[PDB]
Amino acid sequence: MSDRFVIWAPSMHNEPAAKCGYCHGNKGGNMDQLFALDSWAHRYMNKMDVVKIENCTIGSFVEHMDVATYDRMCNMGFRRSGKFLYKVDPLRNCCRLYTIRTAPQELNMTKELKKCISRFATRITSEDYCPAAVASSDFVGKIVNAEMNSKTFYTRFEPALYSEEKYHLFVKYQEKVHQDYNNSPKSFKRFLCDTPFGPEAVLGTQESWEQLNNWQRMKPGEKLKHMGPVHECYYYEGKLIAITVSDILPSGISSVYFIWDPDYSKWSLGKLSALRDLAIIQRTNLQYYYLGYYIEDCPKMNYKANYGAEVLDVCHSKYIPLKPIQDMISRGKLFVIGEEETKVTKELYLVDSETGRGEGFPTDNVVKYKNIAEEIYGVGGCAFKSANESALELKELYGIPYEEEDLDTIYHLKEHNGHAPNGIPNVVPGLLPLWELLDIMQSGKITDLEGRLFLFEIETEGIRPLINFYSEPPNVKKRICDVIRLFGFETCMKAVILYSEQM
RNA sequence: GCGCCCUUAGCUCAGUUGGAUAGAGCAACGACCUUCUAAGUCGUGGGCCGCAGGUUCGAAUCCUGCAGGGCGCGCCA
Ligand SMILES: [Zn+2]
Repeated sequence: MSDRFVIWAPSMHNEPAAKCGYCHGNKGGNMDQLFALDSWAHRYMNKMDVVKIENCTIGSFVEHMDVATYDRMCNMGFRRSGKFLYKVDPLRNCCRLYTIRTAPQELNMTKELKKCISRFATRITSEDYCPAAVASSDFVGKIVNAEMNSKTFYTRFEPALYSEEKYHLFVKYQEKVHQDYNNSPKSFKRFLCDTPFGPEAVLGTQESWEQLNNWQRMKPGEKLKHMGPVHECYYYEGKLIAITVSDILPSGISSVYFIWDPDYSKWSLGKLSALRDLAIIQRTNLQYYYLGYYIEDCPKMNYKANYGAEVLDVCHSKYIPLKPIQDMISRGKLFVIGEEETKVTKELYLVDSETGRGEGFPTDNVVKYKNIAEEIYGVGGCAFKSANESALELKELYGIPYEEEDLDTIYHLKEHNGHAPNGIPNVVPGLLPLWELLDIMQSGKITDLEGRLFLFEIETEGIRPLINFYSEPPNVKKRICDVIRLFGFETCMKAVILYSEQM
C-alpha cells in the first residue's frame, strides 16, 4: 500500500478555449502558434474557421507514486500539478508544457540580472560589520555565512501542510495582484496539501530536515534522505513575508509558485527564494534544480529563461539547454530531435531501458542542432501516409478496437459540440508511434508481461488471473495498451493500471 | 525587475563627499619612571587604496560595467 505506481487510463477531457488560463484561445493574428507549425498553418488557415481549437488535456487521475518511479515521470514530462498528473502533446494543443531543469554549477545568467544580486546583500548587512573585503568571484560565500550571524532575515524549513499564518497574505495578495476577490478556502487545501507523493515520503524523518536547515555548514558528501515537497518560510522579526513552495526529488528540486505579503514586501521577496535556493545544491550533494513547468505560448514566463532552464523532449527523452534553442522553441512550434539516421518516410524507433526512458541521455555542449520535427507530422512530412496505413494493420493483426480516421478528421469538428468526442488521437509525438508497437508484437516482448498483469476495473472490483489474452474484452484491452503508448514501456511492468470509462 | 546612494587604515570620521589619507580613541617605541615606559602626562611611529577600464597636467573622490557596500515596491502556475 502507498508504494506502487498508480496511474489511470488517460482520457482527453476537453473544454472550450475560454476556460484556458494562459492563452484564452485568442492570440491575435498569430494563428501559426495556435496549430503545430507553419506548414499546416498555410493550409489550415481557411479550415480553422470550420474546426474548433479547444484546450486538450492528456493526463490521468493518479492516487500515489513512489519517489523513485516518479523521478522518471517528472523527467518524462508528466509534471505534477494537483492530483491530475497530466501532460500536453507538442503537436495539437494550444498550451504546451514540458519539464525544465537548471544547473547551478555553470548557469549562464544574463548580465541584466547580475545587478539584482548586488542589491539584496548590501541592505541585509549590519552597516559597519563586514566579513572582510576579499574577492567574491563565487557568490556563495557572502550569503551562506551572513544569514546566521545576524537577525536581519532568517528562514526555516517546513513540510507541505496547513498553517493559519500564511492565510492572511494568501488571500490579500491574490486580491492585490491577482484580482481574485473570491477565494474559497479550498483553493489552499487542494493546491499545496494533497500531493501525489507518498505521505511517508513527505514526512520521512526530521533528521533529513535537521541537516537540511544545517545546509549552511554541513560538509559535502553527507548522505541526504529528503524526497518530496518542501516549504521554506521567510521570517522577518516575528512574522512572515514570503512562502517558498518547491519539491525536492531524490535527484533534484522542482519549484512551483511564490507568495508575498502585499504591503510587507519591503525586502524584494520575489527574487530572494530563487537566488537562495539554487545555492542549496552547492552546499548539499544534490544535482538538479527543476524550475517547474515551462510554457512558451505564455509570454510571461520569459523570466524563467534567465534561470538557465532546459526545454525537454518527450518523444525521445533527450534534454537540450534552453538558451541554445531559444529561437528554435519560439512561436510554439513542435520540437522533436532526430538522429543521424533521419528519414522522411519511416517512423521513429523507440528504446525502452532502465536508464533510457527519461533517465538522462548523453549530451554535448557545443553542437549545432537542427530541427527535424517539421518533416514528421506536418504537411511537408511524408510520415503521415505511413502512419495512415499503420492503423490498418493494427486492427487486422490481433483484434484491438483502433480504427483509423479520415484525412480531414485530425481535429474534432465544430459540429461535435453536441456529442463529446471521447478518444485518444493516434498522431501524437508524446504517445508512442505505431512503428515501435508493431515491432513489440513481432519480437514477442509483449508476451512476458502478458499473463502477469491483472484486470482491474473500478466499477467491477474483481480479481481474476489472465490466462488467454484474447478472452478479455477488446475495449478494455484498448485502454491497457494506451498507457503503454504514453507511460514508458518497461515502467508499466512495476505498476498497476486502472481505467476510466466516460468520466 | 527598474530608480537615485556611497566604494579611504583592524574602527568611527573628515578634503563644498575632486587637487597631499589627516587629527582622535587603539595597540608600538620613547627625554615621559616614587616598580603606574603591562590602568599619569607629553613627542607620535610601522597600521598607505578596493575589480576593470572611461574621457583630461589629475583618481581615497562625477562612475557606463562586475564582484562585494544603501533606499518605494514590481509583466512573480
Ligand atoms: Zn489553451
